[PDB]
Amino acid sequence: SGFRKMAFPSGKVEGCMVQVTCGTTTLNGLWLDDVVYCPRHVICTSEDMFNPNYEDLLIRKSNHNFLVQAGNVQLRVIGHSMQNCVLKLKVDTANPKTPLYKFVRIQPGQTFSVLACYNGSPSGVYQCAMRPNFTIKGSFLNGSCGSVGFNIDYDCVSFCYMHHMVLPTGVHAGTDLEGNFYGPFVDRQTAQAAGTDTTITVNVLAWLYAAVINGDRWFLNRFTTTLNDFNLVAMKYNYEPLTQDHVDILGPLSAQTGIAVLDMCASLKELLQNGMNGRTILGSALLEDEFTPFDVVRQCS
Amino acid sequence: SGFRKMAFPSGKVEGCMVQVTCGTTTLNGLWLDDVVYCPRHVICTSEDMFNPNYEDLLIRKSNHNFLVQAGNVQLRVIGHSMQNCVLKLKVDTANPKTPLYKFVRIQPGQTFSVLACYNGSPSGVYQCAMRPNFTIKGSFLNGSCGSVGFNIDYDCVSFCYMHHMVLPTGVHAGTDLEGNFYGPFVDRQTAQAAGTDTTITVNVLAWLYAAVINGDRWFLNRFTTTLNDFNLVAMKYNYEPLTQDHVDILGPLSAQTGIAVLDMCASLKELLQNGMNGRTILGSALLEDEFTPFDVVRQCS
Ligand SMILES: *C[C@H]1C(=O)[C@]23[C@H](O)[C@H]1CC[C@H]2[C@@]12CO[C@]3(O)[C@@H](O)[C@@H]1C(C)(C)CC[C@@H]2O
Ligand SMILES: *C[C@H]1C(=O)[C@]23[C@H](O)[C@H]1CC[C@H]2[C@@]12CO[C@]3(O)[C@@H](O)[C@@H]1C(C)(C)CC[C@@H]2O
Repeated sequence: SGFRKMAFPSGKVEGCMVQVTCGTTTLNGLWLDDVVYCPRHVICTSEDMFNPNYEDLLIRKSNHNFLVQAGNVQLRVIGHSMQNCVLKLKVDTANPKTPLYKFVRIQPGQTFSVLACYNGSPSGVYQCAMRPNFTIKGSFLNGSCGSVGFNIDYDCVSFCYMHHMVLPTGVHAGTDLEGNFYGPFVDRQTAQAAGTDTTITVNVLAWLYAAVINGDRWFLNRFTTTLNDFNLVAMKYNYEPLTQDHVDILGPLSAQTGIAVLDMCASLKELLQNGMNGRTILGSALLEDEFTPFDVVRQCS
Repeated sequence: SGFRKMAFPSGKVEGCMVQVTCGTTTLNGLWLDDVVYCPRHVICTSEDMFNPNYEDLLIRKSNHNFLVQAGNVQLRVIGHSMQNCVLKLKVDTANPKTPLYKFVRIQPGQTFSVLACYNGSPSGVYQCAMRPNFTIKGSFLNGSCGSVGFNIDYDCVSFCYMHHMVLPTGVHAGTDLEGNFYGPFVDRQTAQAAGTDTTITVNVLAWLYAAVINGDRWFLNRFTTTLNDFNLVAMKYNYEPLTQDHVDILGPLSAQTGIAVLDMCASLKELLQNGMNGRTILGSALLEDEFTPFDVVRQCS
């Protein structure tokens, strides 16, 4: 028994976090080999943020206007460029703590860990999901901008996220490590509203599989259903449609539990139409959608 | 906005995790300076666990019967002793990655991060609370025994927990780093049932303060109450009694929000007697008790 939202161990990323200052603005950067990555709005004043012309603003910056601090060591900047919405600062020292790594752009619904940092210093780690509307429900006060999200496979860190903005709703928007935003958001202080935040159906089903593996079976019901009939119900409840790809990703969990995916869909259906009547699943009074099928296999096999 | 259960960055502890084998039993150990700490039941066979005589079982073990592996480096054991329920293995090398650290014994209700490990390898990090019945609702399959729980203050790791057992209920029991169990549990495969798992009232109140800080105010009601009158209600709902010490620990949150502790207690009361009628607080459909007052200050000031 025992199922926890778990984040990845953060040590490999802790060794890459640095502080980046340009003028009076400071935020977090990511130091890998001899490049530091950070949000380009590090070059903006609070007044620039309303309508930045990043090209024009960057023209007025030289290598020596970028202060990069790694602990107490200060790094010498020998070059700078803009890639989409990320600033790349070339430094004269390769990070000795650079882990094996790749830059990946994740899909909505996939999960990752964020190492929340302030002024280059790691403060906390938590697990979250890329919401279907490409927002992240983070924990970030002023100063965590530039914090990164990642997954770890064996000894390789896949960086998938860099926090750039807090929207007026308080939710977060960011980019991949090539500087391309997830979703329609931009690095400007302007009206930016996110679409409907739907529930990640394939993740909810994975979590129901984890509940069964852990002894929570009360919601296991006696009906089955069809993919079209289920999506009919899912659409009404602002759940993402389930595809056959999702059914196939759930394959290993159906095999471990002997519960067919459509049977699980019919129990989910009943839960969406009836509620939980005051009972809990895995200690939660709502359906949880920040576990992917792989996360469940990771923690339940 | 934004409030997440956050764990501490784990890197300082990742550098201390090792694998400890005695005969055919392997588990996680903690390498600090030139001592490795691990559950003494590493010396037990599956059959020894029903009624171990640890003194007699340890007599039959020499330094060379303890295999300690740190990554691919194997450490030379030059001594061994038993301290309560923890085995201490003296090795000939001080861990170069030893962080500043202390051993502390925490109170029920306090929180800490667990770095779940398997065979010496970090696999995940999560935040939890010492339950008032001295259990931990962990995520630990066979092999995570010896995983440790910790808090970090600046650059100092306070180790407070070592996972030793899974009880028949699936919940976890462990020791502090001096080898003394939290609660009445013992390192033996026998009937062991935990007491009532009450809710940590002072933590629930801290979390309600975090909700107010984050804009969730619907539960803020118009009543007040008294400490005796509140504990009357808390006892009925298997909530821990609130003391004046708890009121004083909540002092900074009452000051930040302008909401008197007894006012918050009266809103909690109303929630315990009425439920939440289907609405949520900070995205949760139940009251959350794994945030201490300090955790909330950490993430909300
Ligand atoms: C790093 C982000 C952040 O903290 C910002 C923005 O969302 C983004 C860059 C600029 C930051 C602000 C504007 O809104 C923020 O949410 C906010 O935290 C910052 C304040 C505190 C308002 C100061 C100005 C700055 O431009
Ligand atoms: C490390 C713990 C663990 O995994 C144990 C016990 O709770 C404790 C030491 C011994 C382990 C067992 C007995 O119960 C466990 O929960 C279980 O995981 C172990 C099995 C798999 C049953 C094998 C025997 C061993 O003694």
